[PDB]
Amino acid sequence: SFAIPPANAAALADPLPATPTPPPVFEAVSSAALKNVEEVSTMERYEAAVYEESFKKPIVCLFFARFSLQSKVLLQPFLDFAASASNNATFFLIDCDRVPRAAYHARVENVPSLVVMKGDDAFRQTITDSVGVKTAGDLIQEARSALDQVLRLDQQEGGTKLQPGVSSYTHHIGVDNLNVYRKGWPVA
Amino acid sequence: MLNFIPKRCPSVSLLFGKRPVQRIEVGQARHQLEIPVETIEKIYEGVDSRLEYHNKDYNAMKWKDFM
Amino acid sequence: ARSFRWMQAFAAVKGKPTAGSCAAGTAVVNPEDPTKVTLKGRYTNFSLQHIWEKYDYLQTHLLLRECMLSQVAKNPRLLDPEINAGLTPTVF
Amino acid sequence: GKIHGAVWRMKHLFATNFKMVGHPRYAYALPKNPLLQ
Amino acid sequence: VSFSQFFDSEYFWTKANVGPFFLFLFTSPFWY
Amino acid sequence: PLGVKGRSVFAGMRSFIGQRLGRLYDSFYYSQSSTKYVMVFLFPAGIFYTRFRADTKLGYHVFINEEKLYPDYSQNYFDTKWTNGRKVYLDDETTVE
Amino acid sequence: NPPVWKVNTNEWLDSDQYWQAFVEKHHFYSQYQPGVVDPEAPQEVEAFKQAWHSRMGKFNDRSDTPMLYAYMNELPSWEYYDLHRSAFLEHMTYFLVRTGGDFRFFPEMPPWQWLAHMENLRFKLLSVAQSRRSQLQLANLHGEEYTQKFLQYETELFQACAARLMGHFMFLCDPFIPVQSAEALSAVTRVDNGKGKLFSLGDDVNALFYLPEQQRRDVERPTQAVQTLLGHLEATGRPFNPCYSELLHVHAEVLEERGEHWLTAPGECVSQAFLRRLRTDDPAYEVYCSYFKEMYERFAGAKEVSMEDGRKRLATIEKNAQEEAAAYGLALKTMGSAELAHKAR
Amino acid sequence: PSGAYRLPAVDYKRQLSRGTLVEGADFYLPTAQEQQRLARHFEPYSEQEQEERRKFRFQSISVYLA
Amino acid sequence: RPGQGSNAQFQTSLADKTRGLLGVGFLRPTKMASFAATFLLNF
Ligand SMILES: CCCCCCCCCCCCCCCCCC(=O)OC[C@H](COP(=O)([O-])OCC(O)COP(=O)([O-])OC[C@@H](COC(=O)CCCCCCCCCCCCCCCCC)OC(=O)CCCCCCCCCCCCCCCCC)OC(=O)CCCCCCCCCCCCCCCCC
Ligand SMILES: CCCCCCCCCCCCCCCCCC(=O)OC[C@H](COP(=O)([O-])OCC(O)COP(=O)([O-])OC[C@@H](COC(=O)CCCCCCCCCCCCCCCCC)OC(=O)CCCCCCCCCCCCCCCCC)OC(=O)CCCCCCCCCCCCCCCCC
Ligand SMILES: CCCCCCCCCCCCCCCCCC(=O)OC[C@H](COP(=O)([O-])OCC(O)COP(=O)([O-])OC[C@@H](COC(=O)CCCCCCCCCCCCCCCCC)OC(=O)CCCCCCCCCCCCCCCCC)OC(=O)CCCCCCCCCCCCCCCCC
Ligand SMILES: CCCCCCCCCCCCCCCCCC(=O)OC[C@H](COP(=O)([O-])OCC[N+](C)(C)C)OC(=O)CCCCCCCCCCCCCCCCC
Ligand SMILES: CCCCCCCCCCCCCCCCCC(=O)OC[C@H](COP(=O)([O-])OCC[N+](C)(C)C)OC(=O)CCCCCCCCCCCCCCCCC
Ligand SMILES: CCCCCCCCCCCCO[C@@H]1O[C@H](CO)[C@@H](O[C@H]2O[C@H](CO)[C@@H](O)[C@H](O)[C@H]2O)[C@H](O)[C@H]1O
Ligand SMILES: CCCCCCCCCCCCO[C@@H]1O[C@H](CO)[C@@H](O[C@H]2O[C@H](CO)[C@@H](O)[C@H](O)[C@H]2O)[C@H](O)[C@H]1O
Repeated sequence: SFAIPPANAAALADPLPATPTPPPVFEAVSSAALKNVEEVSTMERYEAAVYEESFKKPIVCLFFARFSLQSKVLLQPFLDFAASASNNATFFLIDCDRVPRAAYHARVENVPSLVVMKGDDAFRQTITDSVGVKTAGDLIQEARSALDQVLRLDQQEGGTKLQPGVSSYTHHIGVDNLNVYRKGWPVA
Repeated sequence: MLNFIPKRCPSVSLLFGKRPVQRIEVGQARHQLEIPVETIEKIYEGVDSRLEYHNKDYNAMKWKDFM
Repeated sequence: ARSFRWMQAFAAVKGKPTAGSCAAGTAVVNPEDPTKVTLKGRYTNFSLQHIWEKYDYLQTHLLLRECMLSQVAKNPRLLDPEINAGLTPTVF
Repeated sequence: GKIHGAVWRMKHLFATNFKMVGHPRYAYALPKNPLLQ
Repeated sequence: VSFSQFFDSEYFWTKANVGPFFLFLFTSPFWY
Repeated sequence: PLGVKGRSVFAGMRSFIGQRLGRLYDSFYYSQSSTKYVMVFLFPAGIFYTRFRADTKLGYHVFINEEKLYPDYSQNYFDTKWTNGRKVYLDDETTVE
Repeated sequence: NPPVWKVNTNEWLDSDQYWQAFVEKHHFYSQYQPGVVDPEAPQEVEAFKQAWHSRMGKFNDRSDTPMLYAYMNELPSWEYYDLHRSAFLEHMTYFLVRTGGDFRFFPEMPPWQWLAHMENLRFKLLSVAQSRRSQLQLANLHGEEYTQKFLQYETELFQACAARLMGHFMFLCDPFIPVQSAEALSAVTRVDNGKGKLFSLGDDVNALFYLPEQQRRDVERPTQAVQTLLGHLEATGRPFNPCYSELLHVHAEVLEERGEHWLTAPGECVSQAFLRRLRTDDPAYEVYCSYFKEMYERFAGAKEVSMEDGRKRLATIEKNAQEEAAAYGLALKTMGSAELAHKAR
Repeated sequence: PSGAYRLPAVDYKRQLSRGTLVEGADFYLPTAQEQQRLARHFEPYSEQEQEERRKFRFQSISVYLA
Repeated sequence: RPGQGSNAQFQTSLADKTRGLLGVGFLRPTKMASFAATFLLNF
């Protein structure tokens, strides 16, 4: 016998509330849209991307969360990589607490996470640091390599050789059972 | 109600349109109600004659009109 | 007393429930369009709530520790009140 | 036989209600009553 | 009809008649 | 939309076999060391050997008339003593000697 | 109409096109649906759900009548942490410290690097504790409850300290540095070598803040922080116990494992980092937000005060501060827990 | 392993904690024509479909026999 | 680097890495035999 209580007002509350901002003295420290990416706020937009744009040309999605400092460190170089390679791919910026169904879809278990996607399963490569040894430059190098690889493979063999796999018949229902509604199956 | 419209032929419903009115008893108290035969005849434009049930004495309406 | 204003404020919110004792999300189907379904809540890759409900405080506790360390790297004399009060384990 | 029993009960319990034009789980799809306001 | 354009996926799954092919495939042990 | 132009059903078969083999490797990796090696190599191998030997070779039940003619099996291990009725598998070229 | 019980069933269903679809849905597309008039009804739905949960539980759960729990030598994550509560705690504190993160991102299986580091730290702690016990405990002649008590008392203590400091806006003030004595003033001025400024707030704030120069507004490494703290404590003659000191050292080590940016981003302050890493489900979220709002709007308008104007002020600040610290012991009996009270007594 | 050929599902406990689990529909309805029948209320079946269905009001004992 | 402090502690002997290659405390042929015995006895 296993159960979890359904939810609480705290859990269902806004995960991303506003916090106070300091005056321009705390900012003075020793260490002191974006026209190339798309911030995603809605699973509708995420699905549109994954099921149309990721079939046209590849996408690169950064899944972050506010509490993480590695995300803050990785944001700017990710924007530079986007400004470099937006001609060949699309670039998306996702918050896990705002759009969790996108995080469940991409099978991300730690943050920050890069996800290169093409055909929604023809090429899915997840780049992250589960240990805590890599750095932002290492992650971006791995992302560049993966993007080059997927581009080469899409050019390979007359555009084919990149066909979707298990999502052809699973529809990510074992990952997220709520896709039965999308598919129109009953739940009675 | 059911989608069972009685055939207005005299072999089934004797004396259907001999007079310009129909009558019915309604409910447990069996209240009387009189209805014009033209209001009733409007149904037999939606009636479908391929379908015949209950000793071939009742036809069926089209589902659009019935619903 | 007015210095312990904040102690009173903390003691006010003591046993208020959190997301660590329950599921982090819930589904709501649009009744007019049952194909449309929304997930209200947060992310979670966690299912040991029946254990974590007892140690829920550790996250903010360790945050407070890291911040006390940051303050003490500049001034270690902020704890002397508690040391003199005898709360910490110390061998005078 | 199971199907026969199911339909035989459906007849008696649905065909004379005036409240079940269809199933209540799909009443969202019906048109709206002009008499309610 | 050519071997290649027959065994192309689109023609194989949309326009072709794969009945004889799959019947031969099922009855392979009989022929062998 | 079934099938894609320029792609072959044989290429799709190769894709599928690759998927299946990769999944099998993943499931074997994320499994118990105590059980998987046995259940995947040692029981299949023993069953294969036994079934192949029975279905292919031909064997004989051997008896001996007298105990004085029994062999000396004291030294060799796992069989210290002769027992009559032993099943013995031989090759077709075997002679009585 | 005729009486519906006189009417033939198949004729009724041929007349009706809607309930045809209802029958096909449950008895043509399935073979196991019950022969009831309404299979879509809430009683049936909830019965199906409860049956689903009971079936899955009976199959998967660890029980006295186990179906699937069998031939278990290497356990999975959930069962491992359910049976070994000691390891769930250790594996979880390491995760939050090695990666400043939320419990919601707790990994299914940890890395072998993390496990090995845990074993090394266990070596360190058990060595120190065993040698201490060998020395002192013998010349004289349930761990779960103890750990729970220790952690509860510790979080209560740190909460009380944070409240005490927020009382005078000294809790998380950086790049400012609070000062309640001329000795501390000199000590923290030695950081910037006399450079920088000093700021004051009038007679409700019982301390004076110091701003170093922007090049020296950095945060220090946690090992350096611990060394500074301990050195000050031994200079004053109040050393911690060795077990606690080792605990601090291991905490500093796992914090060093984070790397260059261990607490703050480049253009970030410690208050912003705290509010960033703060759990949003936390009850004290609004309390901390209130405090930081007030602190920001006060420090925006804080006045500048030069050096010698403060020392004469720092004397009376020391006086009323020691008076408040004396009052603190009684104030803990007001609302602090019985543990804090008995430890103050 | 890389992770490309990972298990294409998530455990039911984790789904239950995520608020994602669905229990129902041992059966399914493949086509939207078949899904929206009980919601249309006016054409659950097209006319062609209706006349095709009218051929199977009874089982065929003749075909069974043959 | 972040993890260099931990990854410096991981330096092994030749005999250590031979023992790991062979999997002394991680294969457990006695456990394999116990599993086989229990599995056959469960028939
Ligand atoms: C894994 C999950 C589970 C998935 C299951 C999915 C469901 C589908 C499975 C198929 C369903 C049928 C299975 C029934 C149970 C099987 C037992 C059985 O019925 O047969 C017993 C019977 C033997 O039993 P017996 O007791 O000795 O009786 C002897 C009598 O003479 C008996 O002989 P007989 O005189 O009575 O004559 C009849 C006999 C005669 O049998 C024969 O003659 C066999 C030789 C026929 C050759 C015909 C020429 C074909 C040319 C090659 C075609 C390409 C094949 C490529 C490989 C297979 C592709 C599927 O055959 C039969 O009885 C009918 C069996 C064949 C029916 C057709 C089924 C074909 C398989 C279709 C599978 C499709 C989906 C699979 C799912 C894939 C996973 C996604 O079958 C056989 O004769 C042997 C089977 C063939 C083995 C040859 C292959 C060995 C592999 C090594 C060869 C080297 C090359 C390959 C190396 C690998 C490459 C890297
Ligand atoms: C020499 C040493 C010997 C030792 C072995 C050495 C290694 C050799 C190779 C492996 C041999 C062991 C094979 C064991 C496989 C079965 C049980 C198992 O262990 O799986 C655990 C393993 C892990 O399970 P899991 O982690 O708990 O769950 C993850 C899912 O499986 C993950 O699945 P998913 O989500 O990625 O995808 C869903 C999956 C579902 O897999 C499952 O999870 C359940 C599979 C159900 C198995 C039982 C089905 C039996 C049904 C009875 C058949 C009645 C047929 C009626 C026919 C009448 C028609 C006339 O779909 C499939 O791929 C299954 C396809 C096969 C089912 C065919 C059923 C008939 C439908 C026909 C469809 C048309 C053909 C395929 C079309 C595709 C394009 C070509 O399973 C898998 O990794 C995938 C399923 C395995 C499929 C078969 C793979 C090929 C095996 C080839 C056998 C040939 C052996 C002969 C060698 C030659 C000797 C001479
Ligand atoms: C030799 C083998 C036999 C032994 C093995 C037995 C295995 C089967 C076991 C079956 C057990 C069921 C038990 C009986 C059920 C009775 C209820 C019933 O059948 O409902 C009426 C039902 C009437 O159906 P209906 O609702 O009026 O619908 C008909 C439509 O109106 C007509 O229009 P339509 O549009 O629907 O279609 C027209 C036409 C044809 O469809 C078309 O539209 C045109 C296309 C037709 C061409 C296709 C050809 C068929 C296949 C090839 C045949 C040629 C030879 C192959 C050549 C090889 C290549 C060269 O329809 C048909 O031909 C119907 C096909 C018959 C299918 C039988 C249903 C059994 C389902 C399960 C079979 C299991 C097999 C496993 C599946 C996988 C196998 C790999 O009866 C039948 O049609 C089935 C006759 C079954 C007779 C089997 C005899 C068993 C006797 C059991 C009685 C109790 C035994 C006690 C003994 C003691 C004696 C006193
Ligand atoms: C011979 C006796 C068989 C009787 C028992 C089996 C049932 C009888 C029915 C035939 C069985 C086969 C049905 C196949 C259904 C799959 C169709 C399909 O499209 O799958 C996706 C594959 C993969 O497609 P794809 O991914 O490359 O590209 C398309 C992508 N989508 C789907 C998204 C559009 O399609 C194919 O390319 C053709 C596969 C079917 C042909 C292979 C038949 C398999 C049966 C043999 C099993 C062993 C395989 C190894 C054979 C080696 C030969 C030397
Ligand atoms: C008419 C016929 C009708 C019947 C249909 C006939 C066909 C289908 C019949 C199948 C039924 C039986 C299927 C049972 C399969 C049991 C096999 C099994 O699971 O193994 C036990 C292991 C044991 O795993 P486990 O012990 O961790 O967990 C098992 C279950 N519990 C938890 C309860 C103990 O299962 C696996 O994880 C591995 C299975 C996948 C691999 C299958 C073998 C092939 C391996 C090839 C790759 C080898 C890589 C080598 C690399 C070496 C370097 C690392
Ligand atoms: C409704 C859709 C139907 C689609 C599927 C159609 C299936 C077509 C295959 C069935 C046709 C016969 O199938 C075939 O029959 C013969 C005899 O029965 C079998 O042949 C086997 O038995 C016969 C008789 O002893 C032997 O001569 C032969 O050597 C042996 O291989 C084949 O093993 C089988 O493959
Ligand atoms: C991937 C391809 C796999 C396809 C499967 C091919 C079969 C694999 C097993 C081959 C094993 C061959 O091993 C060989 O088998 C035969 C038959 O048992 C034995 O041979 C024995 O029986 C045969 C038949 O009478 C005779 O040669 C002789 O009586 C005797 O030597 C050999 O002593 C053995 O060396």
